Amino acid sequence: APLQLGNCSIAGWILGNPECESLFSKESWSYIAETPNSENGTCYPGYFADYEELREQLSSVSSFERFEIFPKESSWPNHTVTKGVTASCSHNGKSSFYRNLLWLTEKNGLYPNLSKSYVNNKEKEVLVLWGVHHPSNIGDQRAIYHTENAYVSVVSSHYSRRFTPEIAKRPKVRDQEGRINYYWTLLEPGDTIIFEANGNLIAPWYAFALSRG
Amino acid sequence: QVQLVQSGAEVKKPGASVKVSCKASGYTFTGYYMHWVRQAPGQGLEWMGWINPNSGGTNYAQKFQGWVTMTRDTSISTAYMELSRLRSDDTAVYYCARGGLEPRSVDYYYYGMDVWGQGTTVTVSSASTKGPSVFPLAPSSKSTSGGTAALGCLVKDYFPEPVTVSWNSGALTSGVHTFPAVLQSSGLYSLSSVVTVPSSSLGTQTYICNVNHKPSNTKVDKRVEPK
Amino acid sequence: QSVLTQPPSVSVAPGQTARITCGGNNIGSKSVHWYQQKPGQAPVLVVYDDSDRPSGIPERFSGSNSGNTATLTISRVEAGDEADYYCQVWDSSSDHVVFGGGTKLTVLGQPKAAPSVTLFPPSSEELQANKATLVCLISDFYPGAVTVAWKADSSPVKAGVETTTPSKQSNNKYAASSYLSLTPEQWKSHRSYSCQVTHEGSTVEKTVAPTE
Ligand SMILES: *[C@@H]1O[C@H](CO)[C@@H](O)[C@H](O)[C@H]1NC(C)=O
Repeated sequence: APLQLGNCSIAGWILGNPECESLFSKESWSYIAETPNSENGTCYPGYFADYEELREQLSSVSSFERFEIFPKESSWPNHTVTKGVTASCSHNGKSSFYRNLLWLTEKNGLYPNLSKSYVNNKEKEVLVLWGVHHPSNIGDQRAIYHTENAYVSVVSSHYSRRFTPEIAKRPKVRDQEGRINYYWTLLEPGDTIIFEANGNLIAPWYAFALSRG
Repeated sequence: QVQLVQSGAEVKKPGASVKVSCKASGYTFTGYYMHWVRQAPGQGLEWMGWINPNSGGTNYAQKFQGWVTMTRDTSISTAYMELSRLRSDDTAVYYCARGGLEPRSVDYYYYGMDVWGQGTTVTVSSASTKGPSVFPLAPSSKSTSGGTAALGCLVKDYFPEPVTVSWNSGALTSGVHTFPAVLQSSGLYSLSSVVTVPSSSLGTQTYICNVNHKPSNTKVDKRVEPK
Repeated sequence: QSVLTQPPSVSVAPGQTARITCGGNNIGSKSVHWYQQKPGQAPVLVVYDDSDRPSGIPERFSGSNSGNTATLTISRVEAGDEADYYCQVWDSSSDHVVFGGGTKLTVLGQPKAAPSVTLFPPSSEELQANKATLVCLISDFYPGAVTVAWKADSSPVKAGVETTTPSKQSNNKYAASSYLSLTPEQWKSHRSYSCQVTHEGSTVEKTVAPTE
């Protein structure tokens, strides 16, 4: 059983592109090869890490379940969850964002140190995706996150990396000079993944508990 | 009732410093940025920078960085603005404004100004209290047009404001216009008062302008006679 | 800092529609705010987020923002709408708040009138005090916008010039003044002095000379 992604790539579908989610809803498939990676495949420009490896892991998935790993209206009381929208990810003429990611911003002039962990209790491999914002100028960095020494740390038993977003003025792609780089890992049943940051974190919203056999 | 109330007007010698205050009420002081804007007489608005009251962090405009310091006192909801080494070009009105407008997207994450303060006038001049020098603007056939001559009084080099000018001790009110004062490069003010009377009235009617400058306790009555 | 370009002045008859533009680089992708400032008063927000109005502002004020131009529209203009109008956008590339140059909206509720000019030479008393001031008095003009240029023997003079902003007279017409400070030696050395007043693109000039 295939997946039939249509005009959408794997990166767009798994991230929750507003133009993609309108046609996909399966559980037990076997084929996924529909559209290769495009520089316009994600609604916000950026690099998708280990893309070809993710294509192999999602091959012949026997069980698929999308679940809210971090509730939007309950996980980030000291941050704004409503302003993370952008014209590059427009839906029906209004600025939107990824259906599975959450762009956190400052609240009341502060971006407090956030620390959010999640214990895998689904008895399946949980695919967790997130992003890191690389702004186009220091003004945007100060406006959205206040701090200029921003770090994002993501630690689990299989994954451990400290990201330091760099301010880079890049060629205009999809009306964006900045970028969000996308990362992912496979959380083991019973393992804990910890997200810590003081800015630039595109936090996970929905994750995927899957099985390939 | 969101309201910003600033401190009163100040006069300062060139090279001195002045600290302007901006009291906030009607909202949480720390939840919104406080901007500062300068407007010279007859000029446009000039952004000076903003301060984050929550963290104390600042963002100065390039033109004002160095001789300009912004602070805030959260306990009394009051964001301060200190000017250093004042010069004559710093004579202007200084407003504070609150960044209460909420941004809708990260594409333009900026809190727009909504509520302004009433403004603080800062006047920078090296001049001390001085009485004016009054000179006549005599009528002539040069200033005669269609049978209506124009006389006047030149009120020059006084400080501070204001002066009052009357003609014939208040009896002559028709055709009188007293121009607004202008600030000169020396730091002193000057204005003039003109009256249009018929060219048949001179020679028989005496015209005297009465200049009163209260800050110097000076009163001048100058005769304006034809030449 | 990225620049915002506003027309210096806009004139409109009462009841008609006034349009004030704010040009900027990619301003269509930013939320423009407009402010109204009447003489002697603090600015007041009249339009925010391109086209929204705060409570208390009549529906006559509207706005639009597309491409490189943002427009503030005032329908059925009244006399009370005479003010200076400023646009404001944040420039992320500099982290600077930018104000437009400002637009002076004049509502023409009064017929046009050319200015009358009287030029007074330095008085004899002032000359004996080793001082000299030329006084240029402009009166009875409308609208209240005037440009003054000083001349000395067909030569431009920009040193020692002080001009007042036009103020209303008793007859609801405008008046302004200009002062040319000079020394008595400068006064007598030259053939003549001239005060040139520009109003609505036309000129009225008066000349005085020390030997008359
Ligand atoms: C949010 O901030 C408050 C203090 O304002 C603090 O008590 C609380 O622990 C913070 N929440 C989190 C999740 O850090």
